Amino acid sequence: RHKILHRLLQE
Amino acid sequence: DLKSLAKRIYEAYLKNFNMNKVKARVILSGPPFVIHDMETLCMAEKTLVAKNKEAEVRIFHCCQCTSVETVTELTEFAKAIPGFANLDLNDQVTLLKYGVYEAIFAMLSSVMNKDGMLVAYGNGFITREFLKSLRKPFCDIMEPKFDFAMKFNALELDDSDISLFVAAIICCGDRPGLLNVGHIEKMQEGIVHVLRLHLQSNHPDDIFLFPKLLQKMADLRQLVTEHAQLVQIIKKTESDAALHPLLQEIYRDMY
Ligand SMILES: CC(C)(Sc1ccc(CCN(CCCCC2CCCCC2)C(=O)NC2CCCCC2)cc1)C(=O)O
Repeated sequence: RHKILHRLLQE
Repeated sequence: DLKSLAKRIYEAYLKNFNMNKVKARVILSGPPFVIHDMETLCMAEKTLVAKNKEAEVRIFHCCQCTSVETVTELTEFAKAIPGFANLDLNDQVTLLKYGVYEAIFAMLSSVMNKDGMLVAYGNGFITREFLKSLRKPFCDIMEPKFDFAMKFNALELDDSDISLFVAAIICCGDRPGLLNVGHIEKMQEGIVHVLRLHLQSNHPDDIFLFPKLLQKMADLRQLVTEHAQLVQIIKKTESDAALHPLLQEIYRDMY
C-alpha cells in the first residue's frame, strides 16, 4: 500500500 | 553512549539534508534571486527549473518535486537513527508516513524569515507577500507555515538541536496503526532523553526550552493535520494539481 516508501526503506 | 547517540544523529542529519540552518543563515545574511512578482517568477523558472499553466499550478508542481526529494532525504535520515532499521517494515512506513511533514515544516523554518523563504538549493528567495498574492487555495498553503516558523525560529535552535528534534518527531510511539508500540516508545524515550540533556548543555540560559520543544511537536501535528485538509481540498477541486505518486502514498488515508 506504500509501494515506493517500502522500496526506499529496503535499500 | 548518550553523547554519541546525539552525534550519530547529528552526523546523519548533515549527511542527508542538502539544506540546513547554518547554510541558510549564511545566505540570508550576505545573492539569491528574489521572486516577488509574476515577472520574477517567470525569470526564475527560466533560470532555475529545466522544462505552461497558471502560475499557481507551476509553483505547486515545483513544490511537489521538492517535497518528493525531502521525503527521500528524511527516509535516509530515518534509516540512520539507531534502532529504526530494526523495527517492522510496516512500522517504519507508518512512522515516516505521519512523520515526514512534521519534519518538513520544522526544517522549512530554517530557510524562512518574516519576509520570505529561501528556495531551490539556496538560489532563490520567494517573498511571503508574493505567496499571499496567489489565488485561493494556493495562497493558503505557505502562510500557516511562516507563522509556525516565526515562533519556532524565536527559540534559536541550531542544527545539532534540530537533528535530534527531527529524530524525536519521526520516532513517535502514538501514530495510527503501529504494530510494535513498545519498541517505538523505547526508541523515542532514548532520543528524547538525549535531546533534553543536549538542550540543557547547548542552551543553558533557556530553562524551559525542552518543554517548549515538546509543545512545538504537538503544534506541528496540528499543523500537518490542517495541511492535509488543504491538500485534500486541492486534490478534489483543482484539475491540474495531481500528486506525485510518492506524495499520494503519503497523504492517502492520512488524517
Ligand atoms: C507540494 C505539497 C502538496 S504542498 C507544499 C509542501 C511543501 C512546500 C515547501 C516546498 N519548498 C519550496 C519549493 C519552491 C520551488 C521554487 C518555486 C518558484 C520557482 C523556482 C522553484 C521548499 O523549499 N521546501 C523545503 C526544502 C528543504 C527542506 C525543507 C522544505 C510547499 C508546498 C506538499 O505538501 O508536499
